[PDB]
Amino acid sequence: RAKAKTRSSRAGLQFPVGRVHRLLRKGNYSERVGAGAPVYLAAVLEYLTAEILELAGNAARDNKKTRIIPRHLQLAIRNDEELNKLLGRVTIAQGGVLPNIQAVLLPK
Amino acid sequence: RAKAKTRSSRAGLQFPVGRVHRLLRKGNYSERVGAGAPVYLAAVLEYLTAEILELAGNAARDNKKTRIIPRHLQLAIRNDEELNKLLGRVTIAQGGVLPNIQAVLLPK
Amino acid sequence: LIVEGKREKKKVERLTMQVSSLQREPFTIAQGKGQKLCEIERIHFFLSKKKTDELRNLHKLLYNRPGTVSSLKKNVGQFSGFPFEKGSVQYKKKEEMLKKFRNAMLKSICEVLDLERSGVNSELVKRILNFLMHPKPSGKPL
Amino acid sequence: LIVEGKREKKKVERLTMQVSSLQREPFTIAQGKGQKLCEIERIHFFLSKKKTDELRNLHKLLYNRPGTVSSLKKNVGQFSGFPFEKGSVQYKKKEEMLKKFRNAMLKSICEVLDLERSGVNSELVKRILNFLMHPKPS
Amino acid sequence: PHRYRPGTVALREIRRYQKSTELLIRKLPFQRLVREIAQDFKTDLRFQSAAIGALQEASEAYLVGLFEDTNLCAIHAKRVTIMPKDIQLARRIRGERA
Amino acid sequence: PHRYRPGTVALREIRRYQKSTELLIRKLPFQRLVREIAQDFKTDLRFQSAAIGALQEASEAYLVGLFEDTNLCAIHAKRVTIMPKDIQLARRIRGERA
Amino acid sequence: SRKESYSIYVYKVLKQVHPDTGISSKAMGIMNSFVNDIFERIAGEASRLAHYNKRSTITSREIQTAVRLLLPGELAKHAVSEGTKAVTKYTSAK
Amino acid sequence: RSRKESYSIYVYKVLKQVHPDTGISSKAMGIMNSFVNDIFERIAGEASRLAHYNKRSTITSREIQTAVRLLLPGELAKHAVSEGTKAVTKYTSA
Amino acid sequence: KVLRDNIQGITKPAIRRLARRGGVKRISGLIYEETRGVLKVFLENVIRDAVTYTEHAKRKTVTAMDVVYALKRQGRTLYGFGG
Amino acid sequence: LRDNIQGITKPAIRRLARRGGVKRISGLIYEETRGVLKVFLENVIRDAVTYTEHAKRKTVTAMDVVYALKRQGRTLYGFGG
DNA sequence: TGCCGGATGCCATCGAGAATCCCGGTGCCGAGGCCGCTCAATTGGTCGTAGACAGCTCTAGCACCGCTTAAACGCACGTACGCGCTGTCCCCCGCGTTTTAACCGCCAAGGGGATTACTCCCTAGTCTCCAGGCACGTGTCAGATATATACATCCGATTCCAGTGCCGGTGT
DNA sequence: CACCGGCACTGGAATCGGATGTATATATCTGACACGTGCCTGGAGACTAGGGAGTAATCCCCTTGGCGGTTAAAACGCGGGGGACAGCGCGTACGTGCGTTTAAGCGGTGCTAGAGCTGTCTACGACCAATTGAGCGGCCTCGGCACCGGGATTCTCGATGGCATCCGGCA
Repeated sequence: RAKAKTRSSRAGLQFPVGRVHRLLRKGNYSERVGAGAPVYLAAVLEYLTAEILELAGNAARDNKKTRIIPRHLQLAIRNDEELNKLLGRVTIAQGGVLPNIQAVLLPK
Repeated sequence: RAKAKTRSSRAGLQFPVGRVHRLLRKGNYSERVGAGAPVYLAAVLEYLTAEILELAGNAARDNKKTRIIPRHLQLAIRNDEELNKLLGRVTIAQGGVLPNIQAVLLPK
Repeated sequence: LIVEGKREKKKVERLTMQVSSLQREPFTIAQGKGQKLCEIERIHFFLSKKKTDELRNLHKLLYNRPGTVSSLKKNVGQFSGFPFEKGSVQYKKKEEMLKKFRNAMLKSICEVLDLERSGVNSELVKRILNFLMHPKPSGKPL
Repeated sequence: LIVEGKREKKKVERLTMQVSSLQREPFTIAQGKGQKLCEIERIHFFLSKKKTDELRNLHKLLYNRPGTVSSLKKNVGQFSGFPFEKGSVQYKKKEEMLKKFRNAMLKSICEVLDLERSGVNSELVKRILNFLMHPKPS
Repeated sequence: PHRYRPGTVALREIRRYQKSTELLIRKLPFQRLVREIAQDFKTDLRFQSAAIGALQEASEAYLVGLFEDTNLCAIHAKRVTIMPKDIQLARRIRGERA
Repeated sequence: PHRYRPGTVALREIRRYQKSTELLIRKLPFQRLVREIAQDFKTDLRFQSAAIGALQEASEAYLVGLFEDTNLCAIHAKRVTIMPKDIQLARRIRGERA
Repeated sequence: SRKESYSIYVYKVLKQVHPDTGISSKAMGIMNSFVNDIFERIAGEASRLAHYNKRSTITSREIQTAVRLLLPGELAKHAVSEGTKAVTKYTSAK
Repeated sequence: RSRKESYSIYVYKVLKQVHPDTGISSKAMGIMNSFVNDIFERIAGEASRLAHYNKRSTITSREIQTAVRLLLPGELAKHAVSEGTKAVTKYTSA
Repeated sequence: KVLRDNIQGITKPAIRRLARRGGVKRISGLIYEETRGVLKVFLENVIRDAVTYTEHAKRKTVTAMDVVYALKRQGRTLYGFGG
Repeated sequence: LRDNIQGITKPAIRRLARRGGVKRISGLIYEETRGVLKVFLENVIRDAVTYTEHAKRKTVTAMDVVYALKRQGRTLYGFGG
């Protein structure tokens, strides 16, 4: 027998292809599932996660912090147009609110 | 081989039990379907259709007409609280709008 | 679990934003226990000869609202006194509004009402306030 | 189907309602091509002897604004004429405001400005309007 | 010599158009607009008549709803005339913009 | 005695509470309210702590969003104070009312 | 080349309630959409509930819960009564 | 005693690649786990619909590619689609 | 052929009629451009979704089914066109 | 348990408003806020109780709560699921 | 009797006091690495079917052309509604003191969740087969259309006066 | 200039009154629908065979009370200023109507592009059996962050001195 090589390693990905394939098979989405779908889904999920984490890390660095807390995720999500559109109806626990005040309420 | 009786006649309904069963089994909803699900679903659908048709027919009678047109359906749906809540995000072609004018616009 | 009869049908409630407008005009003041300032020939004569600003100040004193220049003379002439008595919350509230008027404006109001322009602020206030309860024809020939 | 480089990042625009405009102490006197009404001794003398109501009507004519009784005499005395010329939209708009004044108020304004109280409404209007372009010591 | 009071014909038109059910936009200009918009995404596209009908119906319903919400917002501010600020506020609150 | 003009402390509290992320409603009264409400649908029910936590987070987020929309409505009408009419208008436009 | 619809069944119900009332062709296009639309909503909700509790079958209990989740207060009460009576009749009068 | 299933490690692996010296908290991973699941059901559900939509039986990369373009906004769709195409091409060649 | 300047096909009286159905009395002069922009955005979204749907099916004609399906995907269900 | 809606004190509503950017608050807001919160809680709790009824359980888990919130289009993160 | 007078009512700029940052010191619990294993992922071989590809047939979407006629387009006018200014008073904000119960740190008990074992009804998979539902053709009646008519508002004449320039005229 | 009269028009509200929009009553006319008929393929009936879940034990978490002890938050007055609300006046920008322009809808005639159908293979994913190492539960360790306090910097805001238009006298 040949030495085992994970499909994630074959596709150059970090997310597990086999786990996604099993979930698609057992999720009652369709009776037959193609060979290439798990690779595509894993790549898309990895790209989205990396894109969110980059902004979260930038926000955390801007606040003189090392570890990421949900407030940083909320700031990163609410400060990007595309991610805000994607997550319009999503509530993040312990996320807070973007600092904003109407200009009329400001003193003269 | 006895003479056949339709399951709708057995349950005393008008909607097709067999067709609903076939749609459920071919609809990719679950691996197996129980025996009593189509009867329940057909009964619920028949009750809802009967309620809507009764309201529309009452409206059409009120409008001094014999046949039912989409305007009558729109009036019947929009003038009932439960039906309006159920069909809040539904557009009916050739339905028009409910006659409603704000009080401020009306002249003294 | 099984219920009898039809369901109860309910109506939909639509939001309406109340106007709180029109519903008649409150500019006209309530008829008091005295003679109209237009029937007292001498007060009607002084009212005909006085400037718009005395009339604005008098309409503000009588009806608490700014009067339109055309209505202003009619609205003051149709005043028949106040409907309230000495010591009422309305009497006290008018007495303070009189104490808050400049001495020259009290002397101008006395001259509209055929009241004497002489004496202390507190007496001009008392003499105007007694006259605005019961506007009496002063009997003095024009 | 393969895109090169990174992805452009846009900024979210938030709807902000109009804050309007307000002024607290403008203290504005647009200086015209003429002498101040306070330097013309005779107009300063008439301005010192006139009632508050003539001064209110004149401040409404000059600055289109109701004047506070204390400021009213200072604000009229510091008027140096209008900065606009004969035939301007501002000249026409003042001429109409003069035509809309009662003949007695035009005669009172003439007496503040050392202008003659005689003649027709249209002449009192013309004589005041020429004087408010170039306030000349008479 | 006989002129109708301003606002009266507006109310007559309101009562007339709150009862009818037909479309209120000319068909050919809407077809041209739809084809022009679609020509950007893909060239040489054909449309069925029912597709254009459905698009017109959905668009008219959406515009009517937006105008009703705008009327409510404009009435809120003690006015009877609708202005673009009301449209912007209605779209912002509905969730169609940020 | 030092005294502040009306308005400064409100802005200070706005800045303070727009920066932190802790819950603003005390836990025990909210727990009692949730249990009383859930009594009607079924008796002798039992609640895990995480369920009450999730309900509290959802309620706080919903109220904050509603108050933001109400503030927008009130500012649109040339005012600075919020009134029940603003809440009614916001709930009508958002679609939570008929 | 065979197309199915709820044409005959909607007509059958209409004659039961209003003996002397007709219907137009366009009104039926709406009724077909309404019956289908409710079908996906109930089936979709009930399909999840089976996967929800690690179950493989859809029974009348799943439909009963799915109806209660989707319909408003008074509508859900009567719809359940209609379903319960029909199921009993089918089981008994087999 | 059952084994639990989550994406905790892979989010950590991605984080190290982009920010080598940035840590993450336990509460933060709770949000990230839900986000990955939420996107998974949205894309798969849309792709599942399309198969029954055109009378097809299998879900292949074309269904996932179209489902991505329908869900993601403008600029996200362009880059995500390119990312998937690169992965499939590398997998096929190997 | 190339189509250009068709957003002006939505005439001012048509916008007036659509507004009058909504129960408005007075319309300011700046409404029309804003309404045209909003309509353009909405049509752009729906048509993009419909074009994607018809592209996946390898067809060259946009069917009514694609339009109703896109409208359902956007949260605005339409009745009376087969779905 | 009776009269528990009074537990949502006036300062709590004031703080919640301050988080949203409100500068001045009327005197009749609190009753309306209590009514709105009660209605929202009633809907969510009813859905969660139905969900936990279907499973033949007696303790409401947070999973039912987050799934109800998802049903009403209010997806919540960070609480499992 | 009329000035006199100050004499409150009206603009300035502290520095106090409070609020808000910034940095050094200490602890602790949650985040970050190791270990074993066992179960989920990988590898190799079969096979039967879903999907790609190659024609044919028509349906209908596109394209061009008069025409007629209703809707769109300018243009003028005037009147109402939007908008700004001013005054008031009453309602909500800021602060100190007294209650009040939420929060926190343990004890305990039992209901109810979570996990195996058996089995037994309950539903999928096949063969017939026949009858309910779907396409095709039709004719007649309910709705659309056309006038003729009586009823319901709607707006601006009338008038009318009560008010009013200005004009014109006069001993001072 | 000043002073009066009469020769001038002048616009609020109650009262008829035509003009126009609209619902009602017959009289024709047509095409859409409710019905009838032939046919065909999908639901019914009768079976078999295998497993999904209902019931029964069994065990241990974790939910609910229960009890004290602080101490920060909530409730209650009490001034007092500023913001909501009403009233008024002004200006210009839309509503209404009329005359001139134009293209929308209708009917008609052709053309061919591709949507849908059928038939033929064939490569691919479900299925099964045998391995094996990847990730998860468990455990241990240390430093990033939460306080905690001492200074250090900044942001309002009610005191100084000022500036002329009242009020009641008094010689």
